[PDB]
Amino acid sequence: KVGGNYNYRYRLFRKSNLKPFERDISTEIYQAGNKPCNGVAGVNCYFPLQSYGFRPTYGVGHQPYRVVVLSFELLHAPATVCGPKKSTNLVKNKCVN
Amino acid sequence: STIEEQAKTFLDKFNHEAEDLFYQSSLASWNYNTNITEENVQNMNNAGDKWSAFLKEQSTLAQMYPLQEIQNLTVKLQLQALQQNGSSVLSEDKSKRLNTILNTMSTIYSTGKVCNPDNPQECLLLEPGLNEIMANSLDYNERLWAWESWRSEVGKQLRPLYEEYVVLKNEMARANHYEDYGDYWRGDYEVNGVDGYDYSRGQLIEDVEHTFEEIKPLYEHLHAYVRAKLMNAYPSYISPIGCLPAHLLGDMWGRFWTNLYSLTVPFGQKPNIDVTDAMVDQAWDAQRIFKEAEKFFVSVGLPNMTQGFWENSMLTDPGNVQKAVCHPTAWDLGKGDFRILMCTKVTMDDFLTAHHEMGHIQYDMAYAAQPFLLRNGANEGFHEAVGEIMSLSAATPKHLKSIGLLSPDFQEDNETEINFLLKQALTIVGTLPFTYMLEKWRWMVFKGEIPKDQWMKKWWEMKREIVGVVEPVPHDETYCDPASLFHVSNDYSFIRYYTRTLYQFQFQEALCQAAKHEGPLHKCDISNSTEAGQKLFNMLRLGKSEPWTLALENVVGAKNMNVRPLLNYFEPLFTWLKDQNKNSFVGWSTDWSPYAD
Ligand SMILES: *[C@@H]1O[C@H](CO)[C@@H](O[C@@H]2O[C@H](CO)[C@@H](O)[C@H](O)[C@H]2NC(C)=O)[C@H](O)[C@H]1NC(C)=O
Ligand SMILES: *[C@@H]1O[C@H](CO)[C@@H](O[C@@H]2O[C@H](CO)[C@@H](O)[C@H](O)[C@H]2NC(C)=O)[C@H](O)[C@H]1NC(C)=O
Ligand SMILES: *[C@@H]1O[C@H](CO)[C@@H](O[C@@H]2O[C@H](CO)[C@@H](O)[C@H](O)[C@H]2NC(C)=O)[C@H](O)[C@H]1NC(C)=O
Ligand SMILES: *[C@@H]1O[C@H](CO)[C@@H](O[C@@H]2O[C@H](CO)[C@@H](O)[C@H](O)[C@H]2NC(C)=O)[C@H](O)[C@H]1NC(C)=O
Ligand SMILES: *[C@@H]1O[C@H](CO)[C@@H](O[C@@H]2O[C@H](CO)[C@@H](O)[C@H](O)[C@H]2NC(C)=O)[C@H](O)[C@H]1NC(C)=O
Ligand SMILES: *[C@@H]1O[C@H](CO)[C@@H](O)[C@H](O)[C@H]1NC(C)=O
Repeated sequence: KVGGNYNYRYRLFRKSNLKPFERDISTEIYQAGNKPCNGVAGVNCYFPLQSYGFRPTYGVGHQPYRVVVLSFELLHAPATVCGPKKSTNLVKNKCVN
Repeated sequence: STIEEQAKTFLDKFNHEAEDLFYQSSLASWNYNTNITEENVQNMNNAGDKWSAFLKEQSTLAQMYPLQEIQNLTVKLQLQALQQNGSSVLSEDKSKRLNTILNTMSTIYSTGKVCNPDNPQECLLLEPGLNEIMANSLDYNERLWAWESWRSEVGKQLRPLYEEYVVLKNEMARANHYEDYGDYWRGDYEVNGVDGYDYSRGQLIEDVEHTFEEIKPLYEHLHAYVRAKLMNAYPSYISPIGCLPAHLLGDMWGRFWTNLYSLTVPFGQKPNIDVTDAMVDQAWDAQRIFKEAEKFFVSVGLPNMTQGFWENSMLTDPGNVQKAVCHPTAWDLGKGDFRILMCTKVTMDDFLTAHHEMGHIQYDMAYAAQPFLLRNGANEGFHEAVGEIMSLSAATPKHLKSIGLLSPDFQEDNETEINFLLKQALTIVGTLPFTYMLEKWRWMVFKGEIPKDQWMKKWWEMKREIVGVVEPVPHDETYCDPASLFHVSNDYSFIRYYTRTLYQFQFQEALCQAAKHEGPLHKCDISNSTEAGQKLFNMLRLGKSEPWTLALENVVGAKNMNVRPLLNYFEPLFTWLKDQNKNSFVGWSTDWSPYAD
């Protein structure tokens, strides 16, 4: 967006790393010091979600990218999604396999 | 806990907020520079004021992490470049007075008007004016007038303001734990605690005065040659043993002797190489120039341009009435956005300015991965020392004939190499004594060695001793000749132009030995060589991460600046001058004066 698209954010401060396929949406104020701040930003107390400032006159490697990760698993159910089976023509009156 | 670990998460948020606001400010400034209107001056100082307050508050917040308990080097170097108070350590009224003085000093220089004693209705500005009278005129009294009138009209208003600016600057610098304002300036070449790469503030003076003692044997022969050549343009106005009148050197102050080339050309009718008819007969344009400047860096082993450089830069003057202040510049707006703004004409001077300006974009692309506060040259005189070697290499008569601008059957002889080397010496080695003497006077006057009643006395004593020029008109303690220069009345450091001139030839000799050059040094070319690109990129990519005395060690193999490559570049010219001054008197006497006769 010419002027900045601040709709996209991301997390910058977390106490401990995530787990595989875990998702956090907390908006609690991170604390980098030794004093509590009671959910108020200030010194040594940061808001954990910063924003991307996407503008069109950026450089490749700073421009937005849409990502779609796929994941397959086969737990215990003896049928589900699988791709297409192709079928050719059909002849008659001939010994065929 | 662990105060060192809170600084890391503080510089973790700064490096993003600053990187977001700086881009806004830079883009708002670009939009004004490339297109001047009435609101693009408003929404550019709006962003400037919004970016300055951010930094002024982030420094207050960063004053909480003591530089002692820190142990890393990058976080220490980032906090140490953010904790600086600068001003706002004075009082409020004293800061107001300092700002008023600084804003009143530059408009006496910008709007100076010198009037003709015979026709005082119309007068002359400096630039379209005295700056061309002092350049082309060959009359003695006309130059004397254009010199004295400017030094006496804009030379006596700056004195009672400079007297107070000195005091206020010293008072500010001593509140930041320095000892004067000269030390504050020298505290840019300072490196502390790296165990083998230290450099104190008091060593810059010693190194400068130690390297200047080896340039004197060449500056003396050049001075004698130029004196004997000037004795024929203004006969009976120059003594054959004395100094040179300070208003015949080619410009207002004598900073460059380059305008003395029409009088002191070594070999007669032998025009030096100038590819400007070949360009216009081969139909080049402002696109082919940059496309040929980029292929050079791609051959030397450096990346391409970012394809956002091609569709966002402005390299042509806008034909219509879309007035833009175009002075060749390389912008680094951030977030991977590099642009170049220059009014390109089809001349070889623009052909070399393109290489110069792209040598800045390459440096900027190199260190673009550093933190925000570490994206700069290793020190003051690096970002231009890097740009100048490219233009040194792109102008050789061997890179020109392999680019399609110089006929193959062209044969060069020494009678034109001498011309090229002398034209180079009038610009390179002609300004070193001036730079050194000016920045020595300034340091001594800031430290308190020169009392306020002996300013012009010591100024002209040093002008006669070090650089060897004498004033035509006596000057009492009502004048201020140093403040008649743009960099003195506008509060700029003036020593980067001395160290750059040495770093340049150090880099050139270090690189073009990795290219396996054979002949003289002034013929070196680093094209089609990757051992030079890969040796330069190992310094270009650091930025301010490591000390400048370690960035120097990477390229040249030495830990300090050296004047031996600068003397090895001018060895043919030196050998020619030496056995050409056998009938002259090498040196000057500091007793002659053009007024006491
Ligand atoms: C240079 O600046 C002027 C003043 O801002 C521009 O003039 C207008 O700019 C707006 C900006 O979007 C346009 O929508 C208008 O059409 C412009 N009007 C005119 C008469 O120019 C001008 O466009 C700017 N130059 C360029 C090349 O954009
Ligand atoms: C503090 O200094 C250490 C080195 O003493 C830095 O460690 C390097 O960090 C970078 C990432 O920024 C890694 O790519 C390097 O591999 C690390 N060094 C080594 C030897 O592995 C550390 O980054 C510094 N602190 C900060 C906040 O940058
Ligand atoms: C920058 O200025 C600040 C204050 O403007 C300095 O912090 C104060 O320094 C004084 C003298 O050392 C102390 O008495 C105060 O306790 C400090 N804190 C305050 C006033 O909040 C700071 O030291 C200066 N920075 C540098 C590098 O000198
Ligand atoms: C350029 O080189 C030529 C030879 O390559 C020089 O010509 C000779 O110069 C020496 C120097 O005294 C004379 O003794 C010879 O007599 C010259 N040759 C001839 C054929 O006369 C010339 O001097 C050089 N020019 C410069 C400026 O160095
Ligand atoms: C740098 O290398 C290029 C590529 O080898 C040189 O261009 C060649 O020059 C020769 C001699 O003029 C030609 O026969 C080839 O056709 C050229 N090839 C291409 C792809 O252009 C160039 O001359 C070299 N420049 C220097 C200064 O050595
Ligand atoms: C640089 O750009 C030119 C465009 O002519 C291209 O041919 C070349 O492959 C590019 N080099 C790199 C390293 O991308």
